[PDB]
Amino acid sequence: ESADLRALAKHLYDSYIKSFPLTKAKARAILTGKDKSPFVIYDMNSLMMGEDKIKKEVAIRIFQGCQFRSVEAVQEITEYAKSIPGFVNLDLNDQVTLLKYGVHEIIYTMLASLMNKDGVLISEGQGFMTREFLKSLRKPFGDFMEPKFEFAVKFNALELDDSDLAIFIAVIILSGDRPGLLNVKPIEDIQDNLLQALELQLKLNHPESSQLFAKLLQKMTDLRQIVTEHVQLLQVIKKTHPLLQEIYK
Amino acid sequence: ESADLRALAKHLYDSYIKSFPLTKAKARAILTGKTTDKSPFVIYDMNSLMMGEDKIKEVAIRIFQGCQFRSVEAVQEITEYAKSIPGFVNLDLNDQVTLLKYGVHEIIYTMLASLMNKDGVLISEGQGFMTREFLKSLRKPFGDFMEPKFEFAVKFNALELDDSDLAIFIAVIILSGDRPGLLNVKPIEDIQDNLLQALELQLKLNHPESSQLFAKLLQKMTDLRQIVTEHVQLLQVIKKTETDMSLHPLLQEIYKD
Repeated sequence: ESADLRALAKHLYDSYIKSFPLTKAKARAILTGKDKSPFVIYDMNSLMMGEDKIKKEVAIRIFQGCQFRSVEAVQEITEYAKSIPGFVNLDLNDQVTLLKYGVHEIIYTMLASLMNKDGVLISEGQGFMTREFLKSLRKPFGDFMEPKFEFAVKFNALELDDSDLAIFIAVIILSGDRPGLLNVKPIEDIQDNLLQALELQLKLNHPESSQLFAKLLQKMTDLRQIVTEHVQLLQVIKKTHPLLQEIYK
Repeated sequence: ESADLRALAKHLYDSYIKSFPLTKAKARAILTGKTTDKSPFVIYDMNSLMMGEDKIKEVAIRIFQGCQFRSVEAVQEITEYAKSIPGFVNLDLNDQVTLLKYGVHEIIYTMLASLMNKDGVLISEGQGFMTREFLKSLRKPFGDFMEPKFEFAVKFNALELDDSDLAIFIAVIILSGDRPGLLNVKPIEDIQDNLLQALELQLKLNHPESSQLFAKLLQKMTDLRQIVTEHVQLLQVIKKTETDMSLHPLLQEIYKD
């Protein structure tokens, strides 16, 4: 019943809005942008001044922060997943499994919302870090962001919005291919529903955008590549406080 | 609204099950004999201790190290759980470190009671059971190292809490505003306020008969603190008597105060 679907969509959206503080509309507005400009971090002095005004070696602290941020996001995402109908009824191991392998894909999805071709919003919108400043950092820290920027420019050309992204995100989480899943069938049963809901959503929200659905699903490919590429970079950083380390694992 | 507090209770219980492999429900099933496949090997003496190693350098020292490596793991499990507490992850990163630093031993001894009866304590993910008397036998200063924990457990287990209750209790312990050296007390207190309210409701619904369970549970926090202090004291003794015993940096970091 397109109406069963319409309800799923709305619910996921409302859950999305509750779960994630900085949304795409909000991010867009600040980028474009509607109120107070964000503090702009375009080099080392700006960074130093930024930090004195707002919330060791520089390159490392920025790479670590990106971690604190990804940990935050894991919890937001994890809370969002629990709003997805069916999710909490799956085998607990499988919920853990679904999150474990899906979070990074969703982090980069959502981080596109905060990126344009020149920088990326940070500190929940208070700062803006330039692409060129991040690219400047000494190796291997000059490269970590750059594949996210190239994905984000492509992904943002879809001009998806928050209501679309809410459903896409849920589709990701419910991937029945994740390794180690105990009971794939309810996962795919839900995803299949999420897919119908996303498909109908994009037909109604972008009636002019031919095969947007398919195009968005094709981007999943780009996302996995990015994540795979990042764990690869990460092992290399493993070649560069006990308790704080435990937090980021 | 109560409804929110219930949502939060369920979320925490769920994380707790995910974060902690040996729940109280599993430990009691092993302890009470709801088992044919779940039965533990019992160590009540040196001889039995040796047989135990078979199917699971002085003894006392060994037993103590194992206890510290298990504690180091538990630090990890609790840290994992901690990240699940709504708001925790958002707090200043230094405060997050502080709350864990001062919370983890309290939590450790809370969750240990789960694994204890008056006779002894489960070990090795519950495949073994080390009697209280054996642990008491050990050469000084180790002989007394567990005893205060047993005494607390015997008393705390008298509350008959289950995993869904401890999940919230533990949360409350972590999000303590009073902890020393905290940068932003307010955002911590607000979270604890919630958790306390979640806890109160949870005990009311789960234990409708149990009058003032909430207060009695909160009072227990007092004996927890004291266990931790005595333990810290005993550790300073052991580090001095045994110059050849190594204490994990994590734990050494935590004991710094």
